[PDB]
Amino acid sequence: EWKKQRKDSHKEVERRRRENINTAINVLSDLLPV
Amino acid sequence: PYTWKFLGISKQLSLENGIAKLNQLLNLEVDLDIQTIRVPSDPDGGTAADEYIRYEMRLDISNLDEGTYSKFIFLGNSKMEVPMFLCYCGTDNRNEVVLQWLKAEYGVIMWPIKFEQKTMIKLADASIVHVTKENIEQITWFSSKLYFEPETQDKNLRQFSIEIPRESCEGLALGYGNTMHPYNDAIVPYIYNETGMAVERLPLTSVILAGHTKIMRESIVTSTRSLRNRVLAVVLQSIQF
Amino acid sequence: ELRLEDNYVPTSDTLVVFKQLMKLPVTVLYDLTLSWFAKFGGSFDGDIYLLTETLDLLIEKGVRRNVIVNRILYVYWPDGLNVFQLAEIDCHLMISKPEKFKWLPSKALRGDGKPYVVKLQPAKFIENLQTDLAKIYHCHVYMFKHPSLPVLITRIQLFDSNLDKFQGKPLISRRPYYVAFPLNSPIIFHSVDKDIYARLVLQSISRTISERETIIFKPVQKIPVKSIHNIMTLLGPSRFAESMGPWECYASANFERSPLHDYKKHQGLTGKKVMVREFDDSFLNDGKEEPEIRRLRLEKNMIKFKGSANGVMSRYSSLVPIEKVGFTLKNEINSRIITIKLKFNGNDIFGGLHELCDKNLINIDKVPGWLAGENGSFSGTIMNGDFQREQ
Repeated sequence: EWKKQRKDSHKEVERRRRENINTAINVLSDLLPV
Repeated sequence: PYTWKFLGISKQLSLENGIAKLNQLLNLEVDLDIQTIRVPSDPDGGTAADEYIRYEMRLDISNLDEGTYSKFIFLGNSKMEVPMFLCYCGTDNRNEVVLQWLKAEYGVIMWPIKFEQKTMIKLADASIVHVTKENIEQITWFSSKLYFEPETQDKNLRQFSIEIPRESCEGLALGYGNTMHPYNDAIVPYIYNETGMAVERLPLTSVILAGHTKIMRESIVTSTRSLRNRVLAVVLQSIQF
Repeated sequence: ELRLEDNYVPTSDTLVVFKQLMKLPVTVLYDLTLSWFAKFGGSFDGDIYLLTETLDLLIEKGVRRNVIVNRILYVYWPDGLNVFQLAEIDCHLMISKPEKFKWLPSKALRGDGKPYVVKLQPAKFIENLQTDLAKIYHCHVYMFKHPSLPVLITRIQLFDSNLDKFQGKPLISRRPYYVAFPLNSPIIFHSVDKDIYARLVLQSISRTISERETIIFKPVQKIPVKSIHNIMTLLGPSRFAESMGPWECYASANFERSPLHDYKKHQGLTGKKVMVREFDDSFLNDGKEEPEIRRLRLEKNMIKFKGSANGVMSRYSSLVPIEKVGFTLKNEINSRIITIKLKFNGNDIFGGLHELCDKNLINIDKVPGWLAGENGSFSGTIMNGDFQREQ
């Protein structure tokens, strides 16, 4: 049924968001003096 | 959350011939899907002996949880010396009932399955890879975390981990060049060069792809409700001798 | 004004202090109790000589520790011991079982960023600290030197009044706090607690030491250390600091003897023997072996993880065992920066790695120094082949 697929896709996009935040934090951290 | 457990099958039973006596034994009717797949389509993996036959069987009185959703998977191939294995998920004990029926019905003998460290690395490589509708391979990166647990005198070194974010994995894979199995191809040699550590030899306990799956000594834990085909093909190729 | 004196009696649970007392042997009990009666006397009737012969006749008859402890807690000083005795029991506990306690290092700095070598006369320090602390909290301070190390140790405990109670007028106790001072070094050692009381204490030490120029404490490490011996070895004023791991022999300094030493036994004539290294990587490839070369392979592993063929301190236990370390490699490949963060845990990380090397799971020639144990006790980031302590 389609509703579980909707939930799975929503979960996937949420995970992508969560990963993007960490990637941005890491690349920002790599530039700092310390 | 979706765990799994795998068993080996000593004979290429035709499960469809016997579905009814299972149904009356289980007091319900189970579905049975049939798929002839060509999973190792890459050229170095092969273009023959790819014709695995996959069966989806489910005990779903409902699908509110893994136990009710608990679905069996049989995948076999006639050219394979031991021809077929089995997979199932959840804590439901009806799984035990169907296993008992199988062994008593087809005269078949069954055993559980284990994984080697190299088997684990290959399985993790198989977990990330996806194929588009155009029959083209693609890769999705996850923050890998190798997790070991050695035995040493006086518990000198109990455990240690090697965490590798997405960016480092992708960078190592790109530095190695265009490849299909980055964990074996690039990451482990880099770890060995930087530390002299042989990940294959070391006592690996788990390989975790964050938010995607956890690969373990006795089981697979998966974010998705199901296992993509390369996982099952790797399992079957690992069953053998 | 609010400075306490030795004759005051606090309040606490009797069973806890009883269990604390049970740890001590009989002889130290005898000595402590004789001294306590000599200084304070007690409820018991009779001269100290009468007390001496009673305690004697008790011990030659082979009486158990329980009898003495019950006597101390119920007839000699039934209402409770003084603060001095409470501090003394903890002092003896620390001296007897040092490994049960944890410490953290802290570095003293002055305005220009230079290290401030703290030199301390105990009397001025103790009086100034007591006067500074008394204005905020009721404080008892006890100071002593370690029996076997060049360190001055201080115990600070704070008290407050009163759950409900009438006019008994006791002061309830609280968990203690500890500080230590090496004789000549910029470093300070103190217990691991972040309650506001510990902050007040540490701030008071920082305020009171100065007396001629401002002083501030800058932490240098985030993970505690046990066994005051070990932290003294790591960061105290000594030869081993900045010569850890493979570099321990310079701290030992016994390899070289003074120049006027005899000729014929100067080691240069006699020499020594060593093993040749191999550089083409055959490790990953692969009993068909003989004793001598294996012996010197084990010696190679020994020195790579210990710094001396004889293995200056089992064959795996290290000088100062390390329980936790976190590293972070940063390397540039194709103009792309790559991060690998290793985390180890155990009782002796580098001893375990040494064992794995002996079992041939790790290639010795590719183990870096920071992984071998140098920069010991410091987690940090490695860039450009140079270790950098984590901030």
